[PDB]
Amino acid sequence: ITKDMLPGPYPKTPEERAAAAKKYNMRVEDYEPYPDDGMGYGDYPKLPDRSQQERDPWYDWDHPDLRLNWGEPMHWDLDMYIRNRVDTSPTPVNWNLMCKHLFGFVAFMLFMFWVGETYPTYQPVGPKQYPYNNLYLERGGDPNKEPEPVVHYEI
Amino acid sequence: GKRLFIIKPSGFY
Amino acid sequence: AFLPSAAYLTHQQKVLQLYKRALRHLESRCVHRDKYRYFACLLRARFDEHKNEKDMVKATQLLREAEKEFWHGQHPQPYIFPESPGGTSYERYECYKVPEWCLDDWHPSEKAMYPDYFAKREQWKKLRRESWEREVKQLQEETPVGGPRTEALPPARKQGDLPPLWWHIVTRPRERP
Amino acid sequence: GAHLARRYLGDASVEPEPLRMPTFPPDYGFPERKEREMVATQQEMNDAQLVLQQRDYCAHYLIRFLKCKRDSFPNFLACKHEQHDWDYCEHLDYVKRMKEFERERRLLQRKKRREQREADMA
Amino acid sequence: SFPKYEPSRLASLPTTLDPAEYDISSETRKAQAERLAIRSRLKREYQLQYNDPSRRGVVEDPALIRWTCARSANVYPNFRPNTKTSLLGALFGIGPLIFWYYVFKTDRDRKEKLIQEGKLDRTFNISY
Amino acid sequence: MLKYIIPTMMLMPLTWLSKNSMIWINTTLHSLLISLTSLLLLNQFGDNSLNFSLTFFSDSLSTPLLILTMWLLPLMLMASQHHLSKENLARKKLFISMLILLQLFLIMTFTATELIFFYIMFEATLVPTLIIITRWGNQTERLNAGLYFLFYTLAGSLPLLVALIYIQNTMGSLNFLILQYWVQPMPNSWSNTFMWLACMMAFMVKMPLYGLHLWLPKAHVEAPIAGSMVLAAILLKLGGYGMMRITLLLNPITDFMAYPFIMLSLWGMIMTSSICLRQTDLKSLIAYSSVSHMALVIVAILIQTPWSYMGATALMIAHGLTSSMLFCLANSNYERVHSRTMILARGLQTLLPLMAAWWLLASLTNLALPPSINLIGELFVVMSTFSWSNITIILMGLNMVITALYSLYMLITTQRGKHTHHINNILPSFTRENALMSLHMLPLLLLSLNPKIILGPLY
Amino acid sequence: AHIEPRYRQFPQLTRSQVIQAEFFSATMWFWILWRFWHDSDAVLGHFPYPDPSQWTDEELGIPPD
Amino acid sequence: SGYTPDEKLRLQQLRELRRRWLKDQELSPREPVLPPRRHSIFAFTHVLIPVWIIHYYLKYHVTTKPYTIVEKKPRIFPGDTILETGEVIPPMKEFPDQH
Amino acid sequence: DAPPLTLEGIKDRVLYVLKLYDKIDPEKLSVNSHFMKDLGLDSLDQVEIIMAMEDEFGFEIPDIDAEKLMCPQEIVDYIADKKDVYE
Amino acid sequence: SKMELPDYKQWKIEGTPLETVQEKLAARGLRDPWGRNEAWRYMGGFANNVSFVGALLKGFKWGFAAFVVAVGAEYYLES
Ligand SMILES: CCCCCCCCCCCCCCCCCC(=O)OC[C@H](COP(=O)([O-])OC[C@H](O)COP(=O)([O-])OC[C@H](COC(=O)CCCCCCCCCCCCCCCCC)OC(=O)CCCCCCCCCCCCCCCCC)OC(=O)CCCCCCCCCCCCCCCCC
Ligand SMILES: CCCCCCCCCCCCCCCCCC(=O)OC[C@H](COP(=O)([O-])OCC[N+](C)(C)C)OC(=O)CCCCCCCCCCCCCCCCC
Ligand SMILES: CCCCCCCCCCCCCCCCCC(=O)OC[C@H](COP(=O)(O)OCCN)OC(=O)CCCCCCCCCCCCCCCCC
Ligand SMILES: *C(=O)CCCCCCCCCCCCC
Repeated sequence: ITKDMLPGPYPKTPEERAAAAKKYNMRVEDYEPYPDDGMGYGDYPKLPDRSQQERDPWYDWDHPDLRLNWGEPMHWDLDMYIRNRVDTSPTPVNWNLMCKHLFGFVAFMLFMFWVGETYPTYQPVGPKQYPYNNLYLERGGDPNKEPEPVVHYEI
Repeated sequence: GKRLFIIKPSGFY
Repeated sequence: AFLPSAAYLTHQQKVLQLYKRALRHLESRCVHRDKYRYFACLLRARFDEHKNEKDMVKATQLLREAEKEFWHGQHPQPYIFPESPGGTSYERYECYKVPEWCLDDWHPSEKAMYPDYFAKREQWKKLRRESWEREVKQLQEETPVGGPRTEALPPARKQGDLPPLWWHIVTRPRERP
Repeated sequence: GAHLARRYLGDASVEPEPLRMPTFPPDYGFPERKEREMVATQQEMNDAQLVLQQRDYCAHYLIRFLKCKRDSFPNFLACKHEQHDWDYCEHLDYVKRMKEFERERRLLQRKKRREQREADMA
Repeated sequence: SFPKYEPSRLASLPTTLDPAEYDISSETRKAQAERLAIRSRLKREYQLQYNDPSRRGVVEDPALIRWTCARSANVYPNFRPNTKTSLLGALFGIGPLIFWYYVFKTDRDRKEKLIQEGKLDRTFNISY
Repeated sequence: MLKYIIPTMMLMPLTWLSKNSMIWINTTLHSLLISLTSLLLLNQFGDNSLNFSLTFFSDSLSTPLLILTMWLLPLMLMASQHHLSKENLARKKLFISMLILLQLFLIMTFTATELIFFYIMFEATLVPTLIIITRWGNQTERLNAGLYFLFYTLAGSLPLLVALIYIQNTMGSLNFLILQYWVQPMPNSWSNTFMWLACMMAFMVKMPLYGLHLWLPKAHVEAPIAGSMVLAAILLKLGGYGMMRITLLLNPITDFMAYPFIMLSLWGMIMTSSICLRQTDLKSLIAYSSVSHMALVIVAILIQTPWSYMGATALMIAHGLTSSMLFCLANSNYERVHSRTMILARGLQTLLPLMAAWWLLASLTNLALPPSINLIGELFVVMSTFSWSNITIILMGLNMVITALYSLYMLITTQRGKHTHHINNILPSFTRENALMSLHMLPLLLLSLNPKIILGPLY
Repeated sequence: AHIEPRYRQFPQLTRSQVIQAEFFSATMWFWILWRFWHDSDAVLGHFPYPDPSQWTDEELGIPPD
Repeated sequence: SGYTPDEKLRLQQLRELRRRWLKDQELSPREPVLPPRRHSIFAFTHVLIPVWIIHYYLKYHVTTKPYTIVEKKPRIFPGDTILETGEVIPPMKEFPDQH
Repeated sequence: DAPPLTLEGIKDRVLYVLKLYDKIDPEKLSVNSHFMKDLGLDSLDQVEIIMAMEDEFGFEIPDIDAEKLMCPQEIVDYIADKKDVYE
Repeated sequence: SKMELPDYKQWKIEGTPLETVQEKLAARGLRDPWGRNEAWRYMGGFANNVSFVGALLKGFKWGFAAFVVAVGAEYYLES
């Protein structure tokens, strides 16, 4: 490895763009860098932001675990778009429809738990009755004090 | 029979 | 699209890949074999109707809206074979696929445990290191200027010469080590 | 479970609120109403280490049942009679709680008919 | 007819539904042939070193070294302090610090006011 | 403390008069004997610190750092003898002399009874570390990394010199034992605000504080392995030691001067763990993990409760052992693939199973698996910061989630998956490498049995 | 002898696995019917649920005014 | 269409070499050449020695220290006789029988 | 579990599946019978033959390989190459 | 060694639901070529599998017989 195989500053002339596209081993027409807003990408290519899950699993890759080839320009977020991580693959349902159905289901279930909390079910009985003034000494009541007499009657 | 050799890394060390 | 040999997919290949994906997702939808067999013959009829279509624009349009048909009517969890990618047993045994060069780093007391295997391995290593320079000069004389156009490898042409770049295809590990 | 429909889809002015009931005095409607006698002594169910949810007015059958269950080991199918006695007396306590519910509901009916008769008269 | 698939950032558009896949025009054929040629030449350059009996080491990838040098060592020489970078450095740099500062200051002023009034129940608190 | 200073100086004629094939074995043997002898410092008492002379003493804070320091030298000699095998004999003896001399400075840095002696030894520890990084570092960036390492520390510490000489002129002494009884309250003024900054910012750089940590993922990466071991295991803990001494004098002004630095460290333990989630360099991942772990020690010293000091000294010892072992595991792969890129060598459990067991245990101690002293220090800091404010549990728990994530991501990336095909120089694990891993891990696990000797002066 | 695999047809069974499967299905139904005979109340009911509407006012204390 | 003749020839040659490799992966009848190297011992060495060790430990080092092994006191019913005292618990009051 | 495949057994099972296909008469069929040239089948028929091979042996043949297997000997050789038979 | 495969002529789809499938296909002029491949699934030992109430009531006959025997035994044991 040497100097003119390392990334450089943002390309401005078309021959600097062609030299960078040769450097990253890809076509000049397919080479797009990140836009020069000063964020610090240099001449590094903006690859189309796909996970490695979308790569062809039947192709004989140079790195079969990564679905990546030798000499291929890696994505900037290759550590992020591994198959152990963020997947961008096409989903059988639309993304917005998934988000609407999941948010509506969670919100409806929380609203109905709140309604059922506001309107609780119970049984047609009185409170459970206990001897010895609703169990005063058993519930940790001090014996120096004397509670009010809680008397329960037969029915 | 027909036992196959099992390539495994060096377990001696 | 993405192939090692070709640079693209033909229209006929796209239609066949659509037909196979449609039968597999239909089999996922139509679990029982007689019912799948019925609807698979119906799908074969739907592909045989526009089969003898010589207008490439009309065939391309029918292929495109047939892909929209397939996308609207795909099974969300289709049947995947277990060793197929996505399947429940895919790349399971890759932790047991130790490469061949790890046998070179064994201690001699465990190479003495298998004398005939390593004695038969040394002639493979010898055969490879005599085949190597001939297969390199085979590749450099057949590949055109500017590098190879496709990823296809040429076979061996003489007798006694091995095919070029054969070692990591032949000495790859098994599927059940 | 129709009383839930009578409290929610109807009015709560005639249906009892379960957290605060009895709202009526226990002598209002009872001449010389007898008390609930406690059979199990406080020290007896202290020494028996009963759960404070289980120290209700019928703890004595529970003490007899746990004594049989301890004494008939390992014959774990030997003391069904003590268990059914305790379950029967718990059933009777549950019927008493239902009587408290129905008493409060009918006295709310009495108060409703009273105020409607008063609004018709005066 | 059918509901159109709407692609998202985390759910891309399929190859089977992409309108640019079905192009038969000669510029797309030459682009795909040139991409196959680049991938094939890099493939050959890899697997000549990979299948070498004399090689015992690492077939070094200049794309990997180029990626890591872009990710770490070349970021600051390609930095320009401008509007976007300064507002993202102030928002993401001292924003959360000020936020958690006023949160923990409010919470601790409230706790100290309740403690010095004897209002915070601190009966069994002797480990601190 | 002279019975440890004199054999460490006698390691210099022991390394310069040794036979040319014996200079590793002799220094390893006699530094192991010094490390055996280090355990006499456990003569600690519940009331009094072990006070040797007018110059040296050792409480229960300096004692575990001393035993870890005297234990680290043979392990640095074991780690650094393979990549310095082809070195000149004189330059090899110079490397061993720099290691021995750094230990010599550290063992009388932690025992300094008087604070300007602590400052002289504390800033004396720059020079062998600087020589090790800028001389036996591997890549081009070692010179720039030595510049950052030198000029953050001296920029922080030269106000500390003026602060300590001011305390010497005001109190009359910088003896820490006298200042335990002549400490006066430090009230609110701007003079005392900059007094607090001058006493604290040097140690904030040495921990490192978030925002001042930029010397560290270049000095810890561009050093050799012995430099990385000593920098991760002892030289970050010089800062926490100096904080726990010097915050005796800074009360009650610390009770509101601590807020910006508590915010910086509570947010830096989130941000540096997030940085660890996206590192391509394995050695830099371990560097930012060290920043993430020392942020909690900074918070624990600044809230200055007893549980916080106990957890901070336990976490300092635990992190010294764990981070030294993580750097040694990273070196064990770097000596095979010759690259610090973490994604390059994959699937290494298929090739090196016992070395992958060492990776597993160091990643479990990194994520603070109970009952390790990692979890003991982590847990006591979380208890004390919860008693400080109840809302800090959000940041502590989110840090623990990200810590488990990058620890097991490191493990899965280097050890699991399909192995890299084009790499075929993966040798089996040498006995030196596995012995180095075990001499890190086995004391770290045995300290879970009797953890009271690493819980500081106020256990 | 072990089992030899067959092709496109019903596999070879052992007598032991068939009699064990039949014995444990018979044990399941014997236990279900036996416990339903002896208990019969954990499914259908232990005690008769009383009707509060059929309760008189004298036992509940409802004075008529 | 299928393969080219070059692809079939290459697959044939690679197939022959692969099958030779896999046939060479078989063992010899002499391999692996190895270097030259009580019925109820489980219930002794894994129970009867640990019950001895743990009972010695618990009896003379754990129960010798206070509140290490603390036990919930035994449950006392009406009708029981205390072993430590000889005291007989008086029974319950006679039930107002219900059925 | 999983008894090993032989080339004899794979060839017998492949010809067994193709003899149970109504567009191929069994008396013409051999291992070199090209499906389009000799047996006169469609490419849809070849896709269905590959899917029957997948349903027979329990693994997926990818389409870059499925478009090229145009005689039963090629199919048996591919299943040998992906199952590593005659070890 | 040699696993001998059965006859391919014996798997004819007459008497199977494949016959009903081919009838409902031949109603519109379609014909199924893979029915004999699927024909082994519905013939021989795998033909006439039980229902779900036949699946739950496995061992009901011997279990109910044992229940009759045990109830008779306890009725003869109390006396
Ligand atoms: C003072 C006297 C002390 C005596 C007791 C000692 C107490 C423990 C000390 C340390 C024990 C661990 C060290 C050995 C493991 C590391 C090396 C290794 O991989 O060996 C595998 C190897 C066998 O494997 P192999 O198949 O041949 O090869 C490896 C494989 O290739 C691939 O390997 P693998 O992945 O298949 O196998 C690795 C496996 C992988 O499994 C795991 O990683 C799972 C472990 C985590 C989950 C389970 C544990 C959770 C925590 C609960 C336990 C602690 C508390 C329990 C108490 C009750 C609750 C309070 O890990 C283990 O099997 C380890 C078992 C012991 C686990 C201890 C905790 C380690 C987890 C990380 C820290 C957790 C907190 C600290 C706990 C400290 C406790 C003292 O072991 C050996 O050959 C043993 C060598 C000698 C070991 C000596 C250890 C003590 C040395 C101390 C010397 C000085 C004092 C004198 C006493 C000497 C006593 C013998
Ligand atoms: C890591 C890099 C940054 C390091 C930052 C270090 C801390 C930042 C603040 C340091 C202030 C200077 C040392 C103060 C020592 C205090 C001693 C004392 O007695 O104080 C009370 C004395 C009080 O005066 P006095 O002691 O004469 O009077 C007696 C006390 N009274 C007033 C009550 C009667 O304070 C001072 O005299 C001035 C203190 C502030 C000095 C400000 C100048 C320095 C500005 C900041 C520079 C920071 C580094 C910049 C360069 C970085 C690298 C490029
Ligand atoms: C009483 C209260 C009850 C409250 C209940 C609800 C509370 C929690 C709400 C949800 C928050 C957690 C869930 C979101 C994160 C989920 C991350 C995850 O699971 O990642 C898995 C993902 C791969 O998953 P999958 O797609 O299934 O893979 C199939 C094969 N490719 O793997 C990857 O992509 C790899 C990801 C690695 C990096 C992870 C980065 C995200 C970390 C999130 C931290 C969240 C911290 C929360 C702190 C809370 C404090 C109060
Ligand atoms: C009133 O109905 C009291 C019972 C509890 C609330 C209603 C519960 C309804 C669901 C259970 C019965 C379902 C009958 C099919």
